[PDB]
Amino acid sequence: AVKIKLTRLGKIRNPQYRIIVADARTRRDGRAIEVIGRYHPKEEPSLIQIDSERAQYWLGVGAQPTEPVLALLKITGDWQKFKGLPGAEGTLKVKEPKPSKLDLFNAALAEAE
Amino acid sequence: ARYTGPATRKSRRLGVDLVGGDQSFEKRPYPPGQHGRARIKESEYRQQLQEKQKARFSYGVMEKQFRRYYEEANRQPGKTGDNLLRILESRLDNVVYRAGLARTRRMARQLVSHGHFLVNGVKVDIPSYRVSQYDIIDVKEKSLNTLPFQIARETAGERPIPSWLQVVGERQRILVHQLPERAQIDVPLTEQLIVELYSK
Amino acid sequence: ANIKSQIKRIRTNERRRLRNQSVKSSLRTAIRGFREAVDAGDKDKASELLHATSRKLDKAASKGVIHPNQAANKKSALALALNKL
RNA sequence: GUUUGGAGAGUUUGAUCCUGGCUCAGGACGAACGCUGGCGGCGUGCUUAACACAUGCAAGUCGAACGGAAAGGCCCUUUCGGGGGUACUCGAGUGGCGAACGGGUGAGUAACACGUGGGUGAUCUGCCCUGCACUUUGGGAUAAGCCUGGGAAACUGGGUCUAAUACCGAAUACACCCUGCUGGUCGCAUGGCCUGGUAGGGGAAAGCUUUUGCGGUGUGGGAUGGGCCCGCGGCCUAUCAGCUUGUUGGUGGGGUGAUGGCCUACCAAGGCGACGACGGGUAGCCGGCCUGAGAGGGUGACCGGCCACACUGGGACUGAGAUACGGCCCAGACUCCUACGGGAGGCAGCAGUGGGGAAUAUUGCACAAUGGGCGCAAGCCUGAUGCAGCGACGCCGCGUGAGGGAUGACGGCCUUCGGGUUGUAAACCUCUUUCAGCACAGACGAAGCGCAAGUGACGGUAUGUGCAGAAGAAGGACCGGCCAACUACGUGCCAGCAGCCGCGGUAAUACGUAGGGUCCGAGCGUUGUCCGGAAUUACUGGGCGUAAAGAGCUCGUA
Ligand SMILES: [Mg+2]
Ligand SMILES: [Mg+2]
Ligand SMILES: [Mg+2]
Ligand SMILES: [Mg+2]
Ligand SMILES: [Mg+2]
Ligand SMILES: [Mg+2]
Ligand SMILES: [Mg+2]
Ligand SMILES: [Mg+2]
Ligand SMILES: [Mg+2]
Ligand SMILES: [Mg+2]
Ligand SMILES: [Mg+2]
Ligand SMILES: [Mg+2]
Ligand SMILES: [Mg+2]
Ligand SMILES: [Mg+2]
Ligand SMILES: [Mg+2]
Ligand SMILES: [Mg+2]
Ligand SMILES: [Mg+2]
Ligand SMILES: [Mg+2]
Ligand SMILES: [Mg+2]
Ligand SMILES: [Mg+2]
Ligand SMILES: [Mg+2]
Ligand SMILES: [Mg+2]
Ligand SMILES: [Mg+2]
Ligand SMILES: [Mg+2]
Repeated sequence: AVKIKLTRLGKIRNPQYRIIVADARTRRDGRAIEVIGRYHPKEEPSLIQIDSERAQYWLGVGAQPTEPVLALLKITGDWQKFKGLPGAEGTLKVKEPKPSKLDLFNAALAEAE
Repeated sequence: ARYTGPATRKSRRLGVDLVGGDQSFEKRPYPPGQHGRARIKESEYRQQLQEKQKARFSYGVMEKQFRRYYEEANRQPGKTGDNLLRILESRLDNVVYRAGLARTRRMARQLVSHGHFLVNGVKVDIPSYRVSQYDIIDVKEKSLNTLPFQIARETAGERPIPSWLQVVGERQRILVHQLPERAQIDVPLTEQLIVELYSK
Repeated sequence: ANIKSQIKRIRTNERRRLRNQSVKSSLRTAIRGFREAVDAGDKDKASELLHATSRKLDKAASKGVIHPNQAANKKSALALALNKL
């Protein structure tokens, strides 16, 4: 069966995962049919991106998600949408963008002067 | 590693001021040792080599790290000599020296290494840390009243502060508006000889 | 002989070989009988045994002993032989 | 269009110019060796014997298929020796699925093996997804159990007995498979398509569960994984010129999922070769890597993709799928057991042992994370994997202190006996404790998992906050010219040095030591190996009157 898996990238103690469509038999770090997303658990909130157009196609043809990929598809709303259930908007959290560096430079200029 | 041996003998061999406040250099501007007076045969290689030695023993960078700096400078789109100089100028121990909070680049290194500075609110004790545009460098609370740093506050004036740096507060807060262009950088060295040395 | 599942599979592979061998033999006897009928020249007997052999080929493909395409090839060859002879 | 990119030096002569080889300075490594050695991050580690392998692990799982009841549990019961029931549960066994993946190695292979681009009107595809139809009806066994036989063991026979989603017969299917006739249409010749129309014959199934409920059969389409064919591309060797008779082609049969001498009978006499056939040697191939201004040269460790093999050689079986590493059968070599009749093994899985060698690690800890197998699921399994241990083996980062300190100590070493060097160096005087040390806090990786409410192997690790005190932390090579860095003493063609030219013959900047110096630094040197320099195989980019080089001269085939 063709499945949607996490493949491990990154270095020791820094697991970064790509969301890939691959045959069940293929080894984890093996050739993938498509990369449809990425998942970085070490972040807060863990980084999640999914190409929803491709996720819908692959679930349509019958790709079977793995357990963690199924959790991610529910957060993104791609699972609920594919099935017809509600919640398609999803509950995806995004990291608050840190203050821009230029603005903090202006802040320091004003503060001291 | 670091070079921790005598500092004057290096400036004496190279015939130029590295610390620039050194009385023992001006007293004996000839190279060190028994034969330091004797006539040395000229060669282009010795000239190129000594310009490299002036660079790396001014900033306190080992040859391994300095050669990586060269490759980056040559890779960068500008002219290699300007890129190399401003990369070494971006070093945090150098920025601290240019700001005035230290007496010597050796003193600047020790301070940064011992954990007295913060960059954009995060502690950095890496002397080779390269500052970028709009970096803000601050002093931790414990080291603000620290006796040599107190000296540094009321010893402002030893050297001039370059335009890309700016000390804005009595907290001794350093701002970097940009990386220095070659004109901004003022160093007793001919950079074109080092580019030629590594093209050998 | 080392792993439990393999030891069990030794027994089960043998059971299946016997089942398949028996069926294949039956098919082979049936095809042989038809061939002899066609070489004897007896259109009536040959036609009767074509139909029974053909159905036997189809049933062997249902048990998974031969591939459906192999059954089609055999059936086709027999029927062509009866039409030509 | 277009700048991002090319350095040379020594050595033939009394001297010179040229030609030309040799040698050196650079970079690289799955390295080894010598001296030396503080810490951390991230990688990496049998290159040799595809040599032989002690020991433990590396593939199981399903009671929601089944008879059952050895272990638990619960319920009777007791005399307390045991004896029943239940089926929550579960040993052994039947049955299903997995075991063909994942992991290893590079022996073989000069080949459609691999790379890249096509072809299939010549094909298969379990589990997964999504349409349609269905899931009717009977039957006979057997493992396990119990009795008993043979055997030293491995194992094995007979009787009696039981079940199923195990096995087997029939009906139905008319989507599907085979054959005959026949219509339209698209091409690329066989042909393909219209599930074309039509006649005749034929092809299946299985139940369980009471819960997020899981299944079974045929058939249409999809997705995935393949099979087979072809163009083009990447080694040395004619001191290897002919090779081939299933060999080249055809027809009738056989065979396969499929095309095809794939096989076979007959018939024709072809097919491949200086655009190197057939031989010999070597070698897994590639993305890439190293070097190089580029072109090129060399190379294929790790990581990733294909291929090949699994003690050696041969063979098939089961299955959707098999080089079937931890399957089977036979033969051989080797090891082991035996009652001498006969049996049993296979680390090129992980770890480890012996051996070979200059040289390459622990008989760790977890399934917490990611991937995989089975299960409705809870879960179980996983030496895949995530991590830990060991080796400066590599890359990168940091420390071994900072400021001040004199006409400049002692001591060492030169000397023109004036001194000069070491050297701001040291001593001393203050200043900061990074990394190590001693305390106290303490993770992220888990919008995970179980929803029963507990759950991180790494780990009380990383990282924060305190304390004490410069406190514990520098070596290696070189110093004639290339090529940065010079003097004294000791032996005097000796002992020795050396990459090349060359240095040692009682005044050596080349030998050995010392002082001083230079280049690098937790490394520094040496050896081996490849590229560069080498325009020294020259496509970019060279030559042939006399330096190496015009065939003795013609004619003429490709
Ligand atoms: Mg280093
Ligand atoms: Mg046929
Ligand atoms: Mg090996
Ligand atoms: Mg059981
Ligand atoms: Mg395998
Ligand atoms: Mg059945
Ligand atoms: Mg034929
Ligand atoms: Mg080989
Ligand atoms: Mg070149
Ligand atoms: Mg089969
Ligand atoms: Mg094995
Ligand atoms: Mg197996
Ligand atoms: Mg091993
Ligand atoms: Mg040995
Ligand atoms: Mg899992
Ligand atoms: Mg679950
Ligand atoms: Mg196990
Ligand atoms: Mg020199
Ligand atoms: Mg060349
Ligand atoms: Mg060479
Ligand atoms: Mg020439
Ligand atoms: Mg000519
Ligand atoms: Mg000549
Ligand atoms: Mg002539």
